[PDB]
Amino acid sequence: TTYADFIASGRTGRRNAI
Amino acid sequence: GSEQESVKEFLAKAKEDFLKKWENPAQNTAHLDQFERIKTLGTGSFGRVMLVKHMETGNHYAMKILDKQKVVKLKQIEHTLNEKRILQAVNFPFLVKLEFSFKDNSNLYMVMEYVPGGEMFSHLRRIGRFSEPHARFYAAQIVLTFEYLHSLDLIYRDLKPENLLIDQQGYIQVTDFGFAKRVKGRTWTLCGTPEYLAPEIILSKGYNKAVDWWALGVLIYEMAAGYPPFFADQPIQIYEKIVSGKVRFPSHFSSDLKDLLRNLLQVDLTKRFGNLKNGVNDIKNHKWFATTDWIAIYQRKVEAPFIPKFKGPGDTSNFDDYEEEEIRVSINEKCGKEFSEF
Ligand SMILES: c1nc(N2CCC3(CCCCN3)CC2)c2nc[nH]c2n1
Repeated sequence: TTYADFIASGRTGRRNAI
Repeated sequence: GSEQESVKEFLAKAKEDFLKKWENPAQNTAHLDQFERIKTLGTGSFGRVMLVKHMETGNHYAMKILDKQKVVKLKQIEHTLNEKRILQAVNFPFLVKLEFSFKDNSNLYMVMEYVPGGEMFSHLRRIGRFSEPHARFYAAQIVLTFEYLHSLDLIYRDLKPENLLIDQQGYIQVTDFGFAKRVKGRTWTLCGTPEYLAPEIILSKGYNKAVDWWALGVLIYEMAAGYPPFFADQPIQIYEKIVSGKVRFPSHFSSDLKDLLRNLLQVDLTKRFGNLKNGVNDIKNHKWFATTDWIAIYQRKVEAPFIPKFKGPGDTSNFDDYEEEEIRVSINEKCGKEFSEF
């Protein structure tokens, strides 16, 4: 599922600006 | 009568108030020794945001600390001057209030209202996703905030759940004006957060306020799905997804939600909602917002879908824990000329 793909990704934490 | 004429009248008066402060900014309204530092609430490229207690009043505030030397190394001088100049001049129910600002030999300081409910990001990740009416309640507040900011020729440029705090009444308080800019023409700075960038930013074109409307589309999608519309492990892969011209919606998204999101996450600027002849009204009058009472939202009359837990004054339980570094103030003034107007 897309949710499982998101949860396993390296970008579920707090995101910094460029 | 016509809500649009009341809106025009309201915005005309708000502009008058804004311009006076924009032209004559408040400066040096407190000193570091007036505050007792309690705990770090968050960190940035230039320093921590700390929960502080104003000793003369016993009031709690959030104090943003920016190391002048780090701002200079990151070429963020002008952006830092925009941030404080803009935040001291604005006034809207969903914008965090700047109470004091000052600087010393080492740092710049922005003392703002303390919003104890924590970041929407924290609640969104833990819960998983927000139901459509829950997401709509938050979305309505950003729509109004953007209508206000854009009327002042301001572009916000960093919309994301990390930048939205939940107050004791369950309403939003927007923080982080580090990339906000007052600009009438087009602008070109590559800034924002990867998942939220409009295609025109990635493609190095001159852009405008329509980038905040694209970012609103990303926020609504994220709140309602629990994940962003364009995600990957690295920023380059995110950009490839954004520019492709393809978005997939979860099956639980209502027909009205998808329609609104196709008009917000629209590559074509002559077609993107918020960017047309009818301006913000194309969003306000969309079917997904039919149950939204815009005035009741601005007046904070609507019962919030979620009220954060509040242990008492100075409680930080809605925030993550952080490594604590003691503040150092050099005996020599750093970057005096660069931050003269702060
Ligand atoms: C509570 N917390 C704040 N923090 C600053 C922004 C923050 C930290 C940096 C990333 C974005 N979120 C969260 C903590 C405040 N900034 C202003 N008022 C605040 N009240």
